[PDB]
Amino acid sequence: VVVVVVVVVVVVVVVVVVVVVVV
Amino acid sequence: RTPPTKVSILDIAGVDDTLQRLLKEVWFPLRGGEACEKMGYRYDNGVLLHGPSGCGKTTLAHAIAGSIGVAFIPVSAPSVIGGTSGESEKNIRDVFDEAIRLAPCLIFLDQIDAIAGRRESANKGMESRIVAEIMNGMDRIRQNTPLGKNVVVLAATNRPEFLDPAIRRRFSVEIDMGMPSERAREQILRSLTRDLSLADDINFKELAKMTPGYVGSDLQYVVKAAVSESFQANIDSLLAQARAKHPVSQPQRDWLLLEAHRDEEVSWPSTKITMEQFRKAVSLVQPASKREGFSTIPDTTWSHVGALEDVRKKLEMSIIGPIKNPELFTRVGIKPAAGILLWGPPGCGKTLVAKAVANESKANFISIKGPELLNKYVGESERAVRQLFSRAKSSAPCILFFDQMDALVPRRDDSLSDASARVVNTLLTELDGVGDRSGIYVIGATNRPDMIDEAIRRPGRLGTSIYVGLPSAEDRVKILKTLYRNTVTTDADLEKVALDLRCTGFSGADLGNLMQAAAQACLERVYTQRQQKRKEGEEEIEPVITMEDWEKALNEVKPSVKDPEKYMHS
Ligand SMILES: Nc1ncnc2c1ncn2[C@@H]1O[C@H](COP(=O)(O)OP(=O)(O)OP(=O)(O)O)[C@@H](O)[C@H]1O
Ligand SMILES: Nc1ncnc2c1ncn2[C@@H]1O[C@H](COP(=O)(O)OP(=O)(O)OP(=O)(O)O)[C@@H](O)[C@H]1O
Ligand SMILES: [Mg+2]
Ligand SMILES: [Mg+2]
Repeated sequence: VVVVVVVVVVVVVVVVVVVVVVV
Repeated sequence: RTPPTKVSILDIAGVDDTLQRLLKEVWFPLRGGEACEKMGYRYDNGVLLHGPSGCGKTTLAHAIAGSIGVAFIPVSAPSVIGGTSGESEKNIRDVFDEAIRLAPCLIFLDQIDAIAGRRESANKGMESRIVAEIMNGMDRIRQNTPLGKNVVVLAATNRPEFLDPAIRRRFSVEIDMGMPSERAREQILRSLTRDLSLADDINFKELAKMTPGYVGSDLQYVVKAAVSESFQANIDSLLAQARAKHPVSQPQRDWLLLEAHRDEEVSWPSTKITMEQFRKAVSLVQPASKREGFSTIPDTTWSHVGALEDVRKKLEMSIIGPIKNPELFTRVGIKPAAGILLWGPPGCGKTLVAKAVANESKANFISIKGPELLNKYVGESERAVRQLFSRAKSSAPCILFFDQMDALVPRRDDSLSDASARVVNTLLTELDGVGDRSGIYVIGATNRPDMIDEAIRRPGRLGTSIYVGLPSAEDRVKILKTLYRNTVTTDADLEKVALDLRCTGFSGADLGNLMQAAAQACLERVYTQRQQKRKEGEEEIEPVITMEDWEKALNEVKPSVKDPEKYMHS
């Protein structure tokens, strides 16, 4: 039995946003 | 494993400083082995080639790999990946072990960024152990070789920032093969066409001038496209033999007739490539840098622009002039960069005259639709502006047109939003900062020039403000004739319509509306008369704008700019 290298899923990240103000 | 002699040093052109360096940093370590052994010096060198994709990095490596004649080991990053746990790292180890065993040798790690990416970001185990294996492999070369037989490692990548800093430092020489200059593009065309039959009238000086944003790979397509023009006429003669052989539009028949004669071939006569084909090939080929982000050239020409002689002279002296013949403007001391701010009341031709300049200058064109670059994320709006000027600089000369620019560069005050104040400051550095943008011509169009930041409206960013105001009585005659003749009454009636006192205060947009209201009056006249003949006895009269139709439009269309002084000042 030989263990092969297997690729997997990726992590999730965070994203900053900018919000306008009518005042 | 000897390097095939299929790519020649003549196949690479336009790079001479690079070939001058490689003569002492690649040729000398590998071919001048005895000279290094006299001093007892291990001259094991590592050269990294980086630049835009298509700048002949792979061909340069293969060109100099056949010009030396030493053992060459072409390595592609995906080829050293295996399915077993330790096979992937063993393959890289065997590459450098074989190179040392075959010293002097030349290793070419093409697309090294595929396997040598940052291990401080790509937190895996195979990927990190591949990077560590290359460092160990590149250090065994410096020590395990018999002194006098050096090994040079060549690496080519168009993303040198993805390399691990611990691996990028192991390449002593980095060569930046940028986009070819005007002199370099002439040499590349000669080296691409040296085996073709040219019509002896090819002016490569003109070809280099008409390819502002091309790289070595892009110029190959122009030669490739020009070749197909010469053989276009040899396929029509082939279709004639097929069309007349037999008794669904025309293109579909061609694909079917040629399918029938699939087992039969007709020899193509040899033909030369004329200068017209080359000039036609350049238009058909879009540069790799121009694939995305560039607007289509407007169809507006100077025949569409009436009056505005003062504006036309300024735009020809400021933009069209330096673009077409930069040599003349360089002698007098004019920088190859202009900033024009077109402003005035709406409908008077600001966008129209800036679309003719983009078309008459025959340069690359990027159009921005107001606040088109703004993004909701923190850094993506300033990044779009920086990328906007990166494309324009890479494809100079280029015309950047900001339509309704007051929404992109509002005057910086305390009450201004922080997100919209960063875009203004980003544009301040791109237009005139540490990195000069020579070859980028900026045109701005707005109705509110006073709402534009005062730092933008300075020489070097938008030096000149051209006021495009309401036409005069004499100008309205030229505009109305221009609008009419570009859309099809004679000219004597157009003069009477345009000089009428009812057209007082009409702008350029109102004259275009006046012609539309005259055409609508024509259709009503056509409609009523068509029914009367049709019902009374197969009925179609010619729709033509008569002088009676112009009378209805004059009593129907009113000016739109109610207070020009509100836009005439400031
Ligand atoms: N200076 C040049 N002289 C002649 N031909 C060139 C030159 N630069 C590029 N070419 C042509 O363009 C192509 C170069 O392909 P190549 O694989 O070298 O791309 P590249 O410049 O290395 O970009 P990448 O590194 O992204 O692959 C070839 O067809 C080559 O003939
Ligand atoms: N000098 C002119 N010659 C020919 N047509 C003109 C002229 N001025 C205006 N027009 C007509 O009016 C239209 C107005 O186009 P344009 O986008 O330039 O308006 P504008 O003057 O920039 O006003 P806005 O501030 O609303 O953009 C033109 O497309 C053309 O149909
Ligand atoms: Mg390449
Ligand atoms: Mg307009």
